Amino acid sequence: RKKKVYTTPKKIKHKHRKHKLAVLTYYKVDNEGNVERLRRECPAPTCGAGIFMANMKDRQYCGKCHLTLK
Amino acid sequence: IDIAIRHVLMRQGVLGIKVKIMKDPAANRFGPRALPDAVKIAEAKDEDEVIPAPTVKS
RNA sequence: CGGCACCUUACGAGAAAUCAAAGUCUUUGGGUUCUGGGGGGAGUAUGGUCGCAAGGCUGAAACUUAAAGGAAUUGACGGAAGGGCACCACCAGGAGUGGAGCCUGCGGCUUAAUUUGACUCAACACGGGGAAACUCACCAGGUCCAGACACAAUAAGGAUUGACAGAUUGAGAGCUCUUUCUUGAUUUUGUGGGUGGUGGUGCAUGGCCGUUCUUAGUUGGUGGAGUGAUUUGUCUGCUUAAUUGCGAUAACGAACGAGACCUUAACCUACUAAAUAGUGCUGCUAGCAUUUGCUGGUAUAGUCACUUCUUAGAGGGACUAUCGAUUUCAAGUCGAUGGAAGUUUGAGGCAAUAACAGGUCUGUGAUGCCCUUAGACGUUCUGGGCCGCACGCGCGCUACACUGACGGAGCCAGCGAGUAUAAGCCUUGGCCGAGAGGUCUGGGAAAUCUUGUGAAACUCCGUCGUGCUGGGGAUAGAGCAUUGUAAUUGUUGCUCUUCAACGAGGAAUUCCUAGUAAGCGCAAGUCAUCAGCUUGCGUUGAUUACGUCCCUGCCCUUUGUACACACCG
Ligand SMILES: [Zn+2]
Repeated sequence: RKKKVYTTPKKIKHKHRKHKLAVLTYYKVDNEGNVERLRRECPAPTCGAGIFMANMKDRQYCGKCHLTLK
Repeated sequence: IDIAIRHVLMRQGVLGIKVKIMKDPAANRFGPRALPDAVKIAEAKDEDEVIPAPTVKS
């Protein structure tokens, strides 16, 4: 019974930020060597080896179990 | 009296129906077998012959 | 004989109304004059003729139209008549309302929204609509897809979802923005397809409800009338609550509705039983007089009896019964007698033929169509609203004092409701609190306990003493609790204080005939809290009629109609 008129601008939903081969960054391969594991995979009892923290500013986080260090 | 109302789906709208059906009172086996005002008179047993004064000993 | 006519019947005529002529007319012919060929245009134009004129007489066509019209029938309507019924009419009364404040609703006004439906009865304490949140449909803000399914796009070198720190936001919404983490083919884009709406359309509908009208009305079978649609039955009179009966009768006998029927109230010492009801005895016990008497408690073993009262199941009981009258002596009615009941025994439930532009898409996963459908009119959550106030109106409650206020003392009803791992019911009994309220136990899933819901009017005893008084509790402040996340626009209560109009209500108008009206309280509902409201129940309990058509309304008949979409024609 009233034509809904807006004032605030349209808000746009977040799009998951895409990267090319994010798997590459977590490791360094050494000739005649083995895995590096440079991103400090989570040692919590919930998630085991192979999936890593997030080297943010002053914190390191993994989305699967919510915690940050330092 | 038992009734059943249904709305049969038409493309143009709703068509409601009612069906009212009576079992015959003589066909009832559970409640009353007739109407409240149904008065059924039995027929006369008269028109017999009476003789003056005998005695019947069996 | 002539006339003006009238009454009955219809051999006969007619479409019928009707007609002794409108008969002797498809069985068509006594003589003769005049006029008409669907409705309009139009008795108009023009010409002619008569007239002082007004006009008279004669008198078209173009064009336009599918009808106009006659008689009768059913209905509808009538500012027509005649009857009937009715406390949604009156008589005689009672109680009021309408005058003050206040709760609530309507319109109006304001508003950010003050959502809206409804306006004579049949709108306005109605939507069970007593709205903090939710309801909510509104307003200012913010999320979610909870967009199924077939495709085209993208996608493993990842289609994309969840997200720690900060920023922002009302928000500790990863809603978003910097942050680069994290799961992995569920899934991201466009279309088709949808899905959902307290969105519009109740004047597109269903269903339900209200109204006609709970009035008493409605219909066919055979027969009679009429060419027929239809009519009679289905009606002058009396009677009844009543189309219900008597009675009269071209009708006879039936069906629906009414009445019958069902639920509830009254009777049952007559049956059937009841420790979840009571009583009397008997024990065990307590008080007072001592008469052996009178009042309690206890007895789920006193291993008592009984159903009078309490409960319900099988029944009986009333059918105007008997008698006087009145009347058609009929249907009935009025006075007495008995009876539990003699008003339809009381009160309700159900309730006909078709119908209404009565109300509701704001109850439904009930729907057709229009709109939207991802920045959603879906949804969710935040803050506000329905309450908002110069105003008119309605349903009501307090009251206007003394048949009364309080303060003591007496102390009697009935309908009902109730929980377990909940998310909290009724809540006793005890213990605190002036109160409201607080604490600890128990019982009851239920004639057990809440609860004898020990209610108020009322009864008795004193204070007040006609004063706006101590009748009334509006306006307003402070403090104390409960309810709920959240009480501010005071939820609600309590304590103190504040001491408003109101001194009986103009014009109008409402309800009502016996446990009725009027007072007086209690329960269930909407409920986390809130009842001045309804729905029920019970206490006390009347005045006057038991008649009428004067007002009103409706029904029926007669009547009128150019209406039938039916006078809102
Ligand atoms: Zn981890």
